[PDB]
Amino acid sequence: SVKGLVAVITGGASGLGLATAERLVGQGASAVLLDLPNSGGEAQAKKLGNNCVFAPADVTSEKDVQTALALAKGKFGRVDVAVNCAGIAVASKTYNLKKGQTHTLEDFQRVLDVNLMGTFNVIRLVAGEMGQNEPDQGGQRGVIINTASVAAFEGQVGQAAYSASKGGIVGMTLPIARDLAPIGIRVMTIAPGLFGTPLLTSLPEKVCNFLASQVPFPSRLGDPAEYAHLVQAIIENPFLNGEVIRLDGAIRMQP
Amino acid sequence: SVKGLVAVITGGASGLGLATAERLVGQGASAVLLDLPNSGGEAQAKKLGNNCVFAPADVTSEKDVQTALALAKGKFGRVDVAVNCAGIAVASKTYNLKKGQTHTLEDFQRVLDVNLMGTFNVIRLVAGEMGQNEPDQGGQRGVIINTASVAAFEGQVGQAAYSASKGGIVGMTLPIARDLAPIGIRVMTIAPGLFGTPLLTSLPEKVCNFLASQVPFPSRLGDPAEYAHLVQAIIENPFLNGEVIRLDGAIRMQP
Amino acid sequence: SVKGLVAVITGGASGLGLATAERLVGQGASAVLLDLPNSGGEAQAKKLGNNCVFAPADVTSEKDVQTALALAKGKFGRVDVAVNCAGIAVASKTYNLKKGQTHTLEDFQRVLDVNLMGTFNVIRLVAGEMGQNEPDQGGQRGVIINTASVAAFEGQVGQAAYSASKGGIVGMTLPIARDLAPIGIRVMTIAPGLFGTPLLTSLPEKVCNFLASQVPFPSRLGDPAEYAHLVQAIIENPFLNGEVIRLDGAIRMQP
Amino acid sequence: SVKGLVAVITGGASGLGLATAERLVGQGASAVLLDLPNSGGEAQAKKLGNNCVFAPADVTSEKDVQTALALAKGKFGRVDVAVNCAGIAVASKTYNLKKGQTHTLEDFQRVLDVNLMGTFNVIRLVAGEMGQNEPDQGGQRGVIINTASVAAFEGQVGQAAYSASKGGIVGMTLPIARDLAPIGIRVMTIAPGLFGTPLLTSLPEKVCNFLASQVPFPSRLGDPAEYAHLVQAIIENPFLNGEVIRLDGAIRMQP
Amino acid sequence: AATREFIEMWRLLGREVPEHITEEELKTLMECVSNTAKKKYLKYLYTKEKVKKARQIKKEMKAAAREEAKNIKKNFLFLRLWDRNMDIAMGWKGAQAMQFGQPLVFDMAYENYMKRKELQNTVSQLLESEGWNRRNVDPFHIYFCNLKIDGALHRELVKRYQEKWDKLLLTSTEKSHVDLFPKDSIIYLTADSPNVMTTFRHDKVYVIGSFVDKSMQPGTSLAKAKRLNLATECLPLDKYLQWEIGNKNLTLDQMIRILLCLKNNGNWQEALQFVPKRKHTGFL
Ligand SMILES: Nc1ncnc2c1ncn2[C@@H]1O[C@H](CSCC[C@H](N)C(=O)O)[C@@H](O)[C@H]1O
Repeated sequence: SVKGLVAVITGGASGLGLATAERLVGQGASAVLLDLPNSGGEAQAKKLGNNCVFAPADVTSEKDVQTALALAKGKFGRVDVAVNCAGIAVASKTYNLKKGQTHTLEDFQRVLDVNLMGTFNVIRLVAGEMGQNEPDQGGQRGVIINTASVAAFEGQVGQAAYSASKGGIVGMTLPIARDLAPIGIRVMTIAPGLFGTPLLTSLPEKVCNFLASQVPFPSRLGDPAEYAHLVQAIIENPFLNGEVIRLDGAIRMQP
Repeated sequence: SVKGLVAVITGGASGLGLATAERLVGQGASAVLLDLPNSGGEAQAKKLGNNCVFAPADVTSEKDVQTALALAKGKFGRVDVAVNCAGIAVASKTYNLKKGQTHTLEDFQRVLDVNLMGTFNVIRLVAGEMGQNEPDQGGQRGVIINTASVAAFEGQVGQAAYSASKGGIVGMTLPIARDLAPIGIRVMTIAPGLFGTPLLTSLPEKVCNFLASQVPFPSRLGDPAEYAHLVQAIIENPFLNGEVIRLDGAIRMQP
Repeated sequence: SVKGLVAVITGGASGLGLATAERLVGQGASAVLLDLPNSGGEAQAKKLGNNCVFAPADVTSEKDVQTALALAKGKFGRVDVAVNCAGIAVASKTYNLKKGQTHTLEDFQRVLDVNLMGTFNVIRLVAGEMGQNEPDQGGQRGVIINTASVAAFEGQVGQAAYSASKGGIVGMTLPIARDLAPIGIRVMTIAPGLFGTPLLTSLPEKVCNFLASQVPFPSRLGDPAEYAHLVQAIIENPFLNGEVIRLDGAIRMQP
Repeated sequence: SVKGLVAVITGGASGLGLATAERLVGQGASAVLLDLPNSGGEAQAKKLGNNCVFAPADVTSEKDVQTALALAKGKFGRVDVAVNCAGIAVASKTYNLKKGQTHTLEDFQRVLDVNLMGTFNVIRLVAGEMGQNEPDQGGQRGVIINTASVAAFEGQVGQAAYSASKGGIVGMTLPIARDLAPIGIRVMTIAPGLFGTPLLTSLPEKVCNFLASQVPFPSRLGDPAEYAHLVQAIIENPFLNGEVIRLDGAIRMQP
Repeated sequence: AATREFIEMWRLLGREVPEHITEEELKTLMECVSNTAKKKYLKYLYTKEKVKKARQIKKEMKAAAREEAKNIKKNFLFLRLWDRNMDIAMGWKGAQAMQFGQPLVFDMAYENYMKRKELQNTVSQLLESEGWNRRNVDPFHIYFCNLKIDGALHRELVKRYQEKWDKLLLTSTEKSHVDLFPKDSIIYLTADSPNVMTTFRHDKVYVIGSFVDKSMQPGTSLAKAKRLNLATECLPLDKYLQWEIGNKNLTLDQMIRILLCLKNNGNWQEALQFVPKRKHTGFL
């Protein structure tokens, strides 16, 4: 069970990260919301009781994550679970012949840094903290859960930057699982598609209400609580390792 | 939750199917063990109590599965979950030039019959039984969980017949999910790796020991109760549909 | 190059198989058209000259394939390439609640028998004939190319039987490639999308032109000649083995 | 055919890039070697005659690539094909518990800068250059070929950074193919396995034989000329779009 | 023990005697029940120290040689982990061999015919023979038949392999090869066989008797084959080699390397490369 575990939820102030913290704390675990200072995570940490604390840190910054991880060590003593949920997106297209517009390089770099490099930055730093834990009855020291996207497989038009970073997470989930296998750390990847997050509310409502009908079943937007349920399932299953789990309601993204 | 659901488990007299029945019944669900008359499933059904019965049927026969489903509908009134675990395997190279042996057509046929069409034989028949169910609040009528293998992705030497059948289950998982999406039925597939089942136990003990040590983490054969845990997670997660989940502990099979 | 090579193309009387034979024979190779007696392959073999011979055989039967390969050995003295283009399809939903219609088990078995069982039956017997060949300078004895459409990955509504057969071919491509690696036979799989086969040109212009416009680029149905070009490319490249190649113009089939 | 086409080959002074340039120039095309100034590109371009020129540029810099593309337009008047072979490899474990060593972030960033970021920087800029081309009879304006690796699917221990960068290329190949489909530009990706590049040939003969023996068939390191052959096949085949082709001789890398 | 009554002047006597002995070594000394046997054993026990210290002296002399140079005096694709990767690769190949590989049988029913020196030497050849099988492209399925669990040969094999014994990808069993395989496919290889081995047969089980009789005992393997109804074959050494020197009974590591070469389509010219060149003057 997840009772007593200490989880470091990256980007846990909203969306999938907040739902993951909401479920784990309710089940008896301890959570650390690792998000940006302006994200409003302090309110979320207070609402979740004394078992949740807020750690303001940028995932792209090595210094910020180390201080945030040290805060979890001070507050809870150990790190048992890491869930990487922070991520940004860009809707620019690679090249537009009609308008003579080319995907600017900084948009691709900025998305890659937060999504791909930021995820690896947390993974390698949390691996040192998880390496200090005593192996449990099954020899496990921790669980690292990454959040890719369905765009890593069938990304739409104008999602080249997002698919690249999400494809990288899918690409490196196995080597990291192999790297951390002697230590006893499981690495698993979730690939959600069209979830009822603030990301799926910035887009126009008519477009958003249309995508909800595109999902074969359930014909709606994914509830972030459903993502939180899958995260708990991955934690409690000792044999889930090195695999990417699509959680999309069987949708395949059209161009 | 899973309490109150009725699950039809094919090949539930032993192996992964039996472990799924033990977990689901233990969680308050009702299970029907669909397996061969000589499999000894009657003893298992009595052991699991009043909430589990044994339906003697062969999945490759259309009439046999129809009898089992009527028995399940008679005893419990409705069918909510179908779990396809019945499967066989052979160890035969496609062609052995040194010994001059060619893979026989009957071995390929019988593996395809039991593993692939028998799985489809159950799916089409029970979906009619799920089709009679009234939708729940999410609009769902039932969940069908199939059992592929890692051989569907990295088959070993002499596993051509096994990989073709399990490969077929992976191929038809999404099309069936799309087929049954109008009527609110989720179709999910689990691809377990090396598990402590008689199918792999038939291998020499030294081969089993080597294979168990080759799993990155945990370095042991998959315990069947961990397969049952993943089945419960798929049943309880409304947004999991049309996806193949590998439960192999990050192992990739070399030839 | 392919000059002097002997190729046995199953289903070579029409569609993709015939296009492969025209290119290979036109490039200086010799082709053995293996197809049904009523397919009219004799007319096609006469048109292709003395380097092409028609061998009437049903791929589902081991007897007919053995005689067909005995005819290929008699006429040309050796077998170098096997191209499995023989295939059928069935469009039927798994279960229709509005109509109370269930997928017929005979239809599911029929598609598997030709698409999946017939492909393996050809492979296992052909591998015996390429096993008699002396390895060339690279140590290669023959090449086997299978056809398994994109339905193996993203099948459409009512394509469960067809996706199951093509999913099987994709799943068994690697284990067979590992089986025949000591011998020196390369096994490769092509996943054609929507091609201008006599099957697709039969359906009305409404679905014909719409599907052709659904391909991202080029926005047309695949030329069977383009299938033949990729078949020849696999033969000429010594390092292509155990891989599935999608030839679809980047189209992902929606439900 | 490829005669008369102009190819821009990043990293074309050695390895796969040099082999691609040699074949295309030999077949009658013109090539532009886009590589670092310190590489032996000037000598290589001179060796290939007047149809091949050397354009010094760093793929990570937008200004350097634009000057290289201007040079291609000046010398040859148009750009027809872009091949992205430039890339670096870094081996480093994510975390080593016994040694206390954590993967360095700057190691992750530089690999992502050249392999992932550099590949997309060329793609977005060269796409605008092909956007000025008049479509041929097929309506096509250019072909873009990226070079991922088998590490994008089965990365080994210590390849966390390399797999992530190569996995992202596999991620972007379909979304970019969707972006450029209206323009008429095809995007494809090749995933070479173990190849006889200077990176692998510099290894000791003891481990070179082992790596060759790990390939199922042919049991040898990939010939760079074989990569060039598959590049030509993608260019000539109009129906290859948005697909990753593994050219590895059916090898699956062990941990 | 009073057995010191011999050593404590045999050193002063001038004969070659080791300085470090234990009770376990002392016990085996008293089984030597003759002056020559004791002298021969002591000579072996003395030369154990002679090459030990000589190789011992060599190694820390090297330690000073490297430590001075080691202390005074980039882009990579793979971490330097090849010995681990090679062992895993041979493990996957061995697991496949245990399912589809051709069986090869080493007969362990010769324990009663071997002295302690010969029995120990049999294990050494067995270790090398199984090592060459692992590294081969197409390994055999090695069987250890007639190996008694408590027997002397089994204990020596366990001691040498230590932990690896339970992890070896070979089938060791108490039963005889006739119990595991049809008696028609069994061909007992022996140098005394009247039938000459012409070609390597891939549908046959070749039995090699793990017997190292330095005190040569001809016909022992043939007697076992004729005690059952097994067929026998002998290598065509006379057919392809000009023999001059030494016994024609090859060692177990040479025999398995000859069979492995034949199984991989090699001709007798390549297969007989492993016959020691000191015993013949070239292939004809
Ligand atoms: N020339 C040869 N031909 C075939 N087998 C041989 C051989 N030389 C040695 N062997 C095999 O190698 C093993 C050890 S040689 C010892 C043989 C035994 N001591 C005897 O006198 O007969 C034997 O089991 C034998 O089968």
